[PDB]
Amino acid sequence: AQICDEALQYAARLRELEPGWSATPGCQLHDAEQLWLDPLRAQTDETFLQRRLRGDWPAEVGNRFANWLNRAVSSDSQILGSPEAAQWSQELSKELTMFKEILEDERD
Amino acid sequence: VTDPEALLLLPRLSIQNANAISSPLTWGFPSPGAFTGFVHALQRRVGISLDIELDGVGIVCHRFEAQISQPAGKRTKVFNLTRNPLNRDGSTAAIVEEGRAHLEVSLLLGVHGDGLDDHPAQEIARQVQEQAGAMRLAGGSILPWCNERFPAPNAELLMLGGSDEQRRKNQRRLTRRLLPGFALVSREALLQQHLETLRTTLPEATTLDALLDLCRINFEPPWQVRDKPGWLVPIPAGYNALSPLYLPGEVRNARDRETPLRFVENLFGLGEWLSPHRVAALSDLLWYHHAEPDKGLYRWSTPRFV
Amino acid sequence: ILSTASVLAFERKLDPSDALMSAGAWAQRDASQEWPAVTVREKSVRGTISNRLKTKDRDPAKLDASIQSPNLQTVDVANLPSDADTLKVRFTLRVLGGAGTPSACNDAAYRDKLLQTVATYVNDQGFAELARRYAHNLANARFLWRNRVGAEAVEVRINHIRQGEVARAWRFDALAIGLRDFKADAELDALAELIASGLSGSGHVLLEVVAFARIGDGQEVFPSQELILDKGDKKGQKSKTLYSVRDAAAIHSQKIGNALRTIDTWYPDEDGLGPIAVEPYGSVTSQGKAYRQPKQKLDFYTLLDNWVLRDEAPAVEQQHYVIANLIRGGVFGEA
Amino acid sequence: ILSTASVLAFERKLDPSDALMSAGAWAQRDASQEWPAVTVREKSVRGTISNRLKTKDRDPAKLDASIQSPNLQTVDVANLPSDADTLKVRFTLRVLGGAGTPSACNDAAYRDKLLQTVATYVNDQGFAELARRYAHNLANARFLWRNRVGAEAVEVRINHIRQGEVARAWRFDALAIGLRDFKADAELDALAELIASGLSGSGHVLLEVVAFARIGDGQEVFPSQELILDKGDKKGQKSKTLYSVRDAAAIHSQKIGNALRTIDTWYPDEDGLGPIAVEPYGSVTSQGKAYRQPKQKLDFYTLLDNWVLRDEAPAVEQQHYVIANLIRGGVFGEA
Amino acid sequence: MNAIHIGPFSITPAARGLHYGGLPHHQWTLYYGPREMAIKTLPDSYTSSEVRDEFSDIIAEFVIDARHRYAPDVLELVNSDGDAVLARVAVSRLPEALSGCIPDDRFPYWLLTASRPRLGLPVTLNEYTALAVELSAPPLAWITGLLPGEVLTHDAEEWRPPTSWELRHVVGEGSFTGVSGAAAAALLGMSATNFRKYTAGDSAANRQKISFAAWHYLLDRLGVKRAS
Repeated sequence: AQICDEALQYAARLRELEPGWSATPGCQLHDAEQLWLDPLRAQTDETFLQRRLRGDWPAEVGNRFANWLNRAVSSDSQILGSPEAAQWSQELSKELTMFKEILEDERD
Repeated sequence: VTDPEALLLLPRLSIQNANAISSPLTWGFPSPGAFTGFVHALQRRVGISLDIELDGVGIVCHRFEAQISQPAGKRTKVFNLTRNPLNRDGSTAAIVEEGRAHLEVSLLLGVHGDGLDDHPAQEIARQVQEQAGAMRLAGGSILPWCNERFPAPNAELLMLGGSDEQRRKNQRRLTRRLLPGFALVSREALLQQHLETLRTTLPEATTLDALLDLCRINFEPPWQVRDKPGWLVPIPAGYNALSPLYLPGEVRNARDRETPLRFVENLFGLGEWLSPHRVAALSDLLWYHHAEPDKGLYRWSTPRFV
Repeated sequence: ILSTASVLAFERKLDPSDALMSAGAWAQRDASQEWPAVTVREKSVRGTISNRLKTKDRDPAKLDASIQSPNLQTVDVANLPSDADTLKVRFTLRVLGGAGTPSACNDAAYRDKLLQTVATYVNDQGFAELARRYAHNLANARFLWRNRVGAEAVEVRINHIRQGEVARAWRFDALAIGLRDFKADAELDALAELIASGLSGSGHVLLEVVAFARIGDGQEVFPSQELILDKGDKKGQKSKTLYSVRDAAAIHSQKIGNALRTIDTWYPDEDGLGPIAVEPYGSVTSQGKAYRQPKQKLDFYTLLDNWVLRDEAPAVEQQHYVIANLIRGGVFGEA
Repeated sequence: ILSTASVLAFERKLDPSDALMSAGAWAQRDASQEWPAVTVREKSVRGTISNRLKTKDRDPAKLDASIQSPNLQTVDVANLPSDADTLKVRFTLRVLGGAGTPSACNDAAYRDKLLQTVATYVNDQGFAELARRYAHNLANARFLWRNRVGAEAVEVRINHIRQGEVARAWRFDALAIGLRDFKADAELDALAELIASGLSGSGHVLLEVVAFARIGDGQEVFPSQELILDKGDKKGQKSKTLYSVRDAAAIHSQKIGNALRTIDTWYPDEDGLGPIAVEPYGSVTSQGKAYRQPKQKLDFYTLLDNWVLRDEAPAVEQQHYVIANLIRGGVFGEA
Repeated sequence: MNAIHIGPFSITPAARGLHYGGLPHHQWTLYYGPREMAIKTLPDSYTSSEVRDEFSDIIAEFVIDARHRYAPDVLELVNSDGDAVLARVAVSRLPEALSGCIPDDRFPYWLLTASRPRLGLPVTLNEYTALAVELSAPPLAWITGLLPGEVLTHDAEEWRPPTSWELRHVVGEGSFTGVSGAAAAALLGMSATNFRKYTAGDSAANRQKISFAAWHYLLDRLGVKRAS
C-alpha cells in the first residue's frame, strides 16, 4: 500500500510542475501515462486533450505500474508453486483496484 | 470529543520561522499542541462571532525545511541561530539555542454549530482564513500568499452528507486537495502494544524505551534492519502534572492572574505520518484537546482514528 | 563414471531463411520472379468493449459509458493487391549434419558416449524417417500457418541449388499431402534421401521452398507479428505490427523451423489430433497442454538420459524423437 | 640465481583489425568493393519451455502454466538479403616482430636470458613452423567461426599491402585446406616466409584478408555477439546483441586473432580434436577443459621456466608452443 | 604526527601542514602495501585513535572486499534428482576428477560445483567424507588470495620467504586473523621476543627470516592454509 501511496505522492509533486510539460516535443515521453502525469494540460488545451482524459478515464496506468510492481517480487518457484503467489496476486489486485479507483475520479 | 458537522480546509500556509525544537527530547516538526492551540485561538478570535465552534485539526505538512546544518566530522546536526541585540554595555548577550523551520501545512478544521446554517460556507471559510492570515502557528509568521499565480481559497465541506457515495466523493476530493503531504496521527495503541511486545521480550521496560525502539533503526544479526509499520516519529503527547493546580493569583509572574497555573512536564508519545488516502474519513485526522484536569494529563490526540 | 554434461549446447540443424511474402495471380507462378512484395500497411480500428466482464462491469449505466467511448488502435495489416488472389512465400533451408555433436560441452566422456549413441542410431536406422517427415512438412505449407487455412489451393515448389543453379526441382501439391498423414511418395522419398544425405554429412543441401496459396483477391495474409514497446499515445496505440525486412512483409525463420519440426506423432496421448512440434515436453502453445509430460517419462530429457547413461534404448519412434530434438538444437543441460 | 621476472607483459604480434561483414553474390567476388554491409536487424521470438526442469516445475499444471506464459524476446539477427548468398569478411593483419623482447621486464638479467633463449631458438629454427601454421590459419577461414560449419564453398584472398598497394596476391580454398591438417603448399609456403619476415623483424607485413562463404540466399550469418546489460523490461528483453561498428555487422578482432592462433597440435591429449588455440594452459572454451595442464608439465609457464631459468630446453614442438605464446603475448609473471 | 600501523595498513600523514579554517590539519593517507587507499585530511588536534577509527571504515571495507574476493569454492552433495542440496562444503581446492555433471537417478549422491557450469562426480557418502577431509577450506583461507603463490607453495625450491608486509598481514595488531604477537609466538612454540624477531623486518637486524616449516605450521594454526 505504501508503494502506491508514493506513486500518488509522486503525482502530487507532479502537481507542482509546469502546467504544460506533457505537450513538449519528444520521440518517446510515455504518452500512455501522460494523461495522469500532467492533469493541468486540460487547462492548456481547450479541446485537444481536455476531453481525452474525461472520455478515456485513465485507470489502467497503475496496471503498468503493477507490471513494475511485478518486478518487485522475488523470482522464486516455491512461491509460485504454493499459494503465496495467489495471496500476492490477491493483495496486488486489491491495491491496484484501489489505485485505479483513485485514478478514475481525477476529473472532479 | 464530538463528530464535526463540517470540515474546513485551510490551504497551503507558509509558516516562516516555526519552533523546530518541538520538545525537550525531540526536534523537527512542531508540536500538535501548537496546531490545536492555533485552532482554539482562531475560535477565540473569529469563531465566536461566526456562531461556530472550531475543534479538531488535521495536519498535512506539504513542505518542511529545517534551518540546520551538519558540521564536518559529525553525523549529528546543529541549529542555525539569530544574532540577538547587544546588551546595554555593548557586549554580546548569552545565546539561547533556538531552532527555526519553514513549514507549509494545510489544516482540516472540525466545524460544528448553528452558525453553519446562518452563513454561507465560503463566507465563514473566508472569514477564518483572513483571521488566520494575521496569526502565528508555531512561533512563525504566516505568509499570506501575495502576488503569486493562483491563490487558494478554502473549501468547507459539510460532513452531513445526503448519501454515502456523495460523502465518499467529497472526502476523496478533499483528500485530493491536500495531496503532497502526510497526515500526522497519534499512535497510543501502537506504542502500548509495542511496549507489551518488548515486555514479553524483556521485563521492566518503560514506555520511554518502547518509544525509543520505534524510532531508532534496529540492526539485527543474521545484517538486516528491523522494519517499522510507518514513519513513527516521537511526538510531544501533552503535559503531565508536576505540581498542584495553584490559585490564579498564587503563582508569581504568571501570564495572567485570572488563569490558574500548574507546573507541568512534557508527555512523549508515538506519532505516525501517513499518506492521507489511507484513512477511512478525513475527520479521523483531527487533533483534539483532552484535558482531564483533576489528574494533570493535558493531552492532545487523534480520537476516532481507527 | 558418465554423468550428463552441465552444458550440452547444440547448434540447430535445418536452418531456415526468413520467408519473404509477395503477391500475384495463380498460373503466373512460373513467372513469379519479379512479383511485387507484400507491404505492411497501417489501418485504423475503433472497437466496442467485447471482453468478458468481471461481474462489476456488468452494470447497465457503466457498460453504457464504456460503449460510448470505443477504443482506438492503429493496426498493421498485410493485404494482397486487389489484382492478386495468390500469395507467394519464399525461403531457403540448410541441412548441415553432425546432429549428435554438441557445439558446447563440459564432459568429454559424456560427449563421446553421446556421439557413439548417435552414431549407433545412424548405424541401424539412419536419417530416413525423420527426413521423410521433414520432407512432408516441406511438402505441405505448414509454414503458411493461418495462411493456408482458408486457401482454395496450395502449391509448393522445392528447388535444389548446387552451384548457384538448380539441380533437382520438386513441384508438389500441398492439398494432397495432408497435415496429419505421413504417407509415402516417390518425390517425397527423393527429397527424404536428399535431407538424409544432408543430415548424415554426406553432402551440402540448400533448398529453396516457394509456396503459392490461393486465398483471395485483396484478402488478408498473416505474416509474423512483432513486439510493441507501447511508447506512443492511446488513440494511435499501435496495438499490432507485422514483421518485414526491407519494405516487404515476411515470416520469422523460427516460425518456419517450428513448422518443419511438427513431425512428432509419438507423444503418449492420443494422436488423433495430429502431429505436434519437435520440442522437449511436447509443448504446443495453441493447446496450452504439454504432451510428453515428465511424469509419463516420455519427454526428451528422460529418454536421452536413459539412452546414454543407463543404456536403456527406448522405442524406435522415441529415439527418432530424441534425435529430432538433437536436430532442432537446444540449450540442453543444466538451466 | 636467475629467477623469473615478476612483470613479464608481452605485446601481441599478428594484430587483426575488426572483420567487417558485407553481403553479396558468388562470382561477383572479383568486384566486391561496393557490396552492401550486413546490417544487424531485430526480430521477435516467442518461446515455450525447453530447458531442464529442477524436479519442481515438472508438475503438469505448473508446466502448462509456464507454457501459457511464453518468454517473448527481441533478438538482434544478421541475415543476408534474399538475392545475396555470399558473406564477405575483410580484415587487415599486421605482423610486428620482436616477439622475444618483453614490453615490461623487472629483471634485466632475466630479460637478457630470455632474449638469448629466443635468439638460440631462431638460430636453431626460425619463425618457420609457427609462420607456416599461422599461414594455414590464414588460408582456411577459421576466422569464419560459424559461417563455415554449413558453408558450401569458402574462398580466402590475401593481399600484401606494402605501400598502400598490393605487392603480392594469394587466392586459396578454405575447404580444401582443412582445419585439421598442416600440409605443405607453395603459395602457403610463400605466405609462411612473408609471416616469417614479419615475425623475425626483416620487414613490415600488412595483409588484407577477404573471405567469401557460400552460406545461402537470405541465410543467417553469425557475427560476434556482445554483452547484455539486462536493464529493460522482460517483454523487450534483448537477449542477444550482435557486434557492429557503423551500421554494419562485424566480428571482434580478438576472435579473429584466436582463430588465427588455433595452431597448437602438440598438447598431450590425442589428435581427435585437432589444433587448439595457443593459450597458457591450452584452454578451449567450447570443450570446457584445459589441454596442457600444469600437472602434466606441458603448460607454457613450466616449459618457459625450464627453458630459461635452468636451461632445460624442451622438444622443438614445445619450443614452438612457447614461442607461439610469446607471439600471442600476455601478462606473464606474478601479479 | 606519524604513521599508524593497523594490520597491513599504514596510516601515513603528510609532513606538510595546513590550517583549514582556524584549525591545523594534515593529509592522512591509508596505504595497503605500496598502494594508497582512501585519503582524508585530519585536523592536527585529532588523536591517533581518532585517525585510526576514522579510517576504520575503509579498513573494514577492504577486509570485507578481500574476503569476498577470495571466498573458497563450494561443492554441493545433492540427491539423484539434483535439485535438492543435502550438503554444502567449502572446498580448498576442487577435486581432480569432476567434470561436466548433473545428478542422475542411477546414483543416490552427486557432488557438484556451486557455479552454473556444474562440474562434479557421483560419489557415495564415505568418498564424500574422504573428499571433504582432504580438500576442506580453512575458515580464514581468503587471506591466501592476498598472499602470492610463492609463499604458499608446499615445494621448498619454489618457496619464497614472506616479507615484513606479507608476514604483517596475519601476526599481530588489528590483523585479518585477529591474533596478537604473543599468541602467534605461543602457537609456534617459542617466546615472544624470538617470534617478534621473525615478525620484525626492516634491516637484517631482527630480520631473522621465518623458516618454511614454521611458516606453514603457523598458517596451519591460524586456519589460513593447510588446516583441513
